[PDB]
Amino acid sequence: TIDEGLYSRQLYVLGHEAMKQMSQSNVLIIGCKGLGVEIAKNVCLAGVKSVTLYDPQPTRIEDLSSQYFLTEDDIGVPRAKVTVSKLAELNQYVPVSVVDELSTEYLKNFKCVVVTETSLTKQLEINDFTHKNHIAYIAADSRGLFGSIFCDFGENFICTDTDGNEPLTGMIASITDDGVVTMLEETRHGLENGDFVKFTEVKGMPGLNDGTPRKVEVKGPYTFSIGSVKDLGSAGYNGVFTQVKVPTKISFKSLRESLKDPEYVYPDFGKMMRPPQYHIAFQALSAFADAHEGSLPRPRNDIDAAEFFEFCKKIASTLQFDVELDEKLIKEISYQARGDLVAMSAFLGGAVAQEVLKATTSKFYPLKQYFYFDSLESLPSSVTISEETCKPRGCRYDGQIAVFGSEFQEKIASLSTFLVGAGAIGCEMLKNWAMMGVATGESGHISVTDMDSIEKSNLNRQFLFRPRDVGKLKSECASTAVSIMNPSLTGKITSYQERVGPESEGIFGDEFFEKLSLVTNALDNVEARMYVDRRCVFFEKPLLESGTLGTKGNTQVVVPHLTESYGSSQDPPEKSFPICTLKNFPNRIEHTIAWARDLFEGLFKQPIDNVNMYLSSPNFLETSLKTSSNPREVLENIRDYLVTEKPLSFEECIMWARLQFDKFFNNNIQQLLFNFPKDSVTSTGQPFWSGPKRAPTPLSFDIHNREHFDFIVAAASLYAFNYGLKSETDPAIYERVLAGYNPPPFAPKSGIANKDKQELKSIADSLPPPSSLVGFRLTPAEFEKDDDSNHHIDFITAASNLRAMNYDITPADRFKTKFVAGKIVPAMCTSTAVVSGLVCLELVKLVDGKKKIEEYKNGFFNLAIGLFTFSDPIASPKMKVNGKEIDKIWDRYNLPDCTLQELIDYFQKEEGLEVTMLSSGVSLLYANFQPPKKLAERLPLKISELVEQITKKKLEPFRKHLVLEICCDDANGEDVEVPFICIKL
Amino acid sequence: ALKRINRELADLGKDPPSSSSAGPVGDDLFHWQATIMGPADSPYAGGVFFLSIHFPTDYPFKPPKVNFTTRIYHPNINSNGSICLDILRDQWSPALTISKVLLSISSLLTDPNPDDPLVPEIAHVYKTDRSRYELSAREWTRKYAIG
Ligand SMILES: Nc1ncnc2c1ncn2[C@@H]1O[C@H](COP(=O)(O)OP(=O)(O)OP(=O)(O)O)[C@@H](O)[C@H]1O
Ligand SMILES: [Mg+2]
Ligand SMILES: [Mg+2]
Repeated sequence: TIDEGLYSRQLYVLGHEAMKQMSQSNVLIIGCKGLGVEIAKNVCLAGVKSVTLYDPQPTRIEDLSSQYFLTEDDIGVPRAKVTVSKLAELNQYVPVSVVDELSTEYLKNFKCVVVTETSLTKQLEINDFTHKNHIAYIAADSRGLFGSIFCDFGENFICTDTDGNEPLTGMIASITDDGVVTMLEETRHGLENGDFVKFTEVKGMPGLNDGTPRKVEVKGPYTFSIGSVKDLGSAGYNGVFTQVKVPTKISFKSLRESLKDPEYVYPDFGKMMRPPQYHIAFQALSAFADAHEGSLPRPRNDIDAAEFFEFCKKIASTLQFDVELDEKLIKEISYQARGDLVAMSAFLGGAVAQEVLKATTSKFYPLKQYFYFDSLESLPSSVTISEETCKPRGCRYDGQIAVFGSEFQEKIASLSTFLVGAGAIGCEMLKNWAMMGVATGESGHISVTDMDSIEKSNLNRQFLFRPRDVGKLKSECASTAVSIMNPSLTGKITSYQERVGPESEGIFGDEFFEKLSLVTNALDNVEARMYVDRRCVFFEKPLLESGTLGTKGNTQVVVPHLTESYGSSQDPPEKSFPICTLKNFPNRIEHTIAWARDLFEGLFKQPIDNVNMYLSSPNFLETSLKTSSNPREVLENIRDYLVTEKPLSFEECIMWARLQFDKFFNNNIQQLLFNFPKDSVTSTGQPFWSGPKRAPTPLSFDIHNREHFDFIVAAASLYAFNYGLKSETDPAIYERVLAGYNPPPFAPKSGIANKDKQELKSIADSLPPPSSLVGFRLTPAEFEKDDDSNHHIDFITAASNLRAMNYDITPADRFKTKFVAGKIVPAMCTSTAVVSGLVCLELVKLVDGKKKIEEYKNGFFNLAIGLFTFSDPIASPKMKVNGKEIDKIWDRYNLPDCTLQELIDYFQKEEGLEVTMLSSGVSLLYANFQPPKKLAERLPLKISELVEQITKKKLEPFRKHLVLEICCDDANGEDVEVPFICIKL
Repeated sequence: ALKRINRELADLGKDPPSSSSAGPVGDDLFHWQATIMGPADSPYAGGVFFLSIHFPTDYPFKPPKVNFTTRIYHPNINSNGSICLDILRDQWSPALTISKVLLSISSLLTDPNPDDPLVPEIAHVYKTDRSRYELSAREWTRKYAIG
């Protein structure tokens, strides 16, 4: 019943059972400020059964510092009543309500209770009831640059998945009678001691196929032991083992009991003595609020700081905490008590929403129990922060001014950023910039570029879009939405529809890139990331990269002249299977899926393109005869798709589908078995179909079978679409037409003048002339996974399952086929929120212009296990050139537009280096091993003229520089690396 | 990338491979037209085979793409010229020169590997009727690999 057209990406993270259990849970949220609204948004997008809000406090202006569903026309109205209407639109399956008053018994109606902006006494009163009634209780708090999370899911929490990883599966070479199991060649199982596994498709030991879990004894990186298997058999040949995961019982402690003896979670290992400080500090904040009618300490006030420290001392004495309080840090917590940032709110909202999903679905390992976080390194130091500058000014930025001050607000308001991409991270980044007030001054500006269009599956984690916006450009919708959120950004945002790449240099040129202040990436492919990194390196602009994958996320910051660039780090490459494995000898479902995709492309895409090009290009045949690798194949495809096998109705399409079934699942296997019989042996006497090779078996077409019928339907529908006919789905027509089919006789064949040319000429003279068919075009089938009515994934699944039946491989359903064929990347809204929060916390460091490399942090996190880590950026490598210090990445040579000979002489004289190779991009301009005549012809030419002559392409009018890569040798003959040359045209 | 390619090209220039001659197409450093000479003690004796080499962007951290152009009757080479070679898929390391790859391809030409073929019919003919395989290889290398 799960709408897989909307939760497509989330299901690959959670699953069908997890979401089905999640759609039956009620969540109550107390407090509707920035953190509360963020949690509510993430929960609503997640897909819980319902959400209830409770916040009777009337709105104030400063509450807009992080609440993006509030407007200045709502001042004086309770926050819940003005937030419910805007929250109800995020998801149509998640009703949102508001309760006027909250009685304790009412809490029995919900599955999870989230508490924010609530005093300690009320939290204790609520928890004393939600603990003994087995209701999950999550309490969050955000004070300035500090945050706290507390989780309590009862004393008998049952966790099914504890790490978020899929069960470990592997293919077995053989199993002895002593329980020793070995993987295939050079394959590591990766199991640990004490795990449980089950065996399937094991030959010789059918008893082990039941699935009863067995103990695992790791005997090595490639072998392990399971015990005694004497009774069931003596030896097992082949098979697949799958890990079995057992539930874990986690027992939480109530808030009242855990106040005295807390259990901490450390978000960073460089500072592990702080959480004991924050535990006292937050309780002191609550006590101070209770002692002054709920009013937190004023920003940067010394008297309130002293009183807060007295309260901290009293609390520490009362609770028998043997910890020496840190006056500086505690008073810092006091100063930023009234702060309210959107980056901290986004980070904690993502974390708490993930905790809510953990509580509802009984999946992943939750926080146990306290999580205290701080980003105090983001506090500016180049401006004046004091009581005079941090006082509120009666504006919507008070929650930020109380932390950073008015001067830093002016610094933020004059930014000129550039956001690449408008995905989920792009939407969150734009929201954060709108809330922070980025580029709201006279000299500020924002630019966002993206060339994709909104789809239904994107609405699950991109909250700036609506179902009515499907099909429109992302950048325009995002800019309009964020202008609505913050009216001051009206006219300060420019949205492009251009793909960032080599062809867009006419728009994103030197003039555009010389006015920016920073560049933020929200992309999803490595190529565009590398290109943007190179452009930033050339123009010396700070860059902010951020990526997500399911529940994992990372953020990196690149600073000019300080840290290394994005391209300095290399990631593991994608895995490509051997051609011989896909063509003849598959052994996994991925191989069959790849083969099915190739079959789809070669059946419904390439012949159509050849036919269309023949009917468009006047001289296609002659060029194809002497250019194409298989001109005979092209001619046969044209003949088959024009004359020989041109359908006239749907019955002929069904006949062709049956013919292709026989041709690809019955005859090719027969030929392969004829070439390599099942009893054949290698040159060494070993059996052939052994180990990584499985003996196939031809398929006989049984109409009553489901897979055969599915393949026939899909192939007939795709062929009819190619010829623009009308497809049908009733089984009656298929059964009737396929009943009267006579399979042509087939037998394997051993093989054994200008006749070939005359054969080609016979094919050619049979082709109808191009002029006879004018305006007749065939529609190629462009693969589209996201559409469910185009018969693409259905055909791929059917073909993959049929080939798996050929080679006795376990078939996969349409879910896994769609996941594999489409290269779908799992994604979550919570991960997006967290990465946006981290990026925006680094942005305030970038604005302040911090110089030391110890003040920046690259972040990594995994929400399936509650892991957060931060490490300093890697410094840019240095080098010695002519006895001088040179930065390897952020240095260049600036030279005029001189002749090649003058350039060589300059390098010989000024740098004392001999130039041995000079290239411009992918063209070799000059080399020391070229013949003298060519050099003498090229030496007296200017660099621009030389480049134009070599590349056979005139320089564009907007071109203003040339980047030259030069390899030069020293006087002794030793190669020395030098930075690139920036020729100024 | 570019520096490594230039180093390899200079090394090829200094030492003539005799049996091989690789060089960039036109002036593009990411497209080479390599030449291989048929081994003497092989059915492909007296034949010249031209190969297309495309270097990846992340070279040498990724293996190059090598495709035959002259038609060859070999068990491990199909009609499109694709090569079933170990040092081009997983055994590639950022230490092997293009001369090493050309030598490996020459060795593969010297003696095929029918145990794990790419064109089953050719491998079957090789394993069953060796003389017919020799005749077919000589006919193909005379029709296509000469002139
Ligand atoms: N070279 C590029 N220049 C500009 N924008 C780009 C470039 N490459 C990708 N993008 C944009 O980056 C965004 C990537 O976001 P995301 O991956 O979340 O969305 P998607 O790819 O459309 O969705 P999904 O992966 O869930 O099918 C998309 O808007 C894509 O258009
Ligand atoms: Mg898209
Ligand atoms: Mg994407």
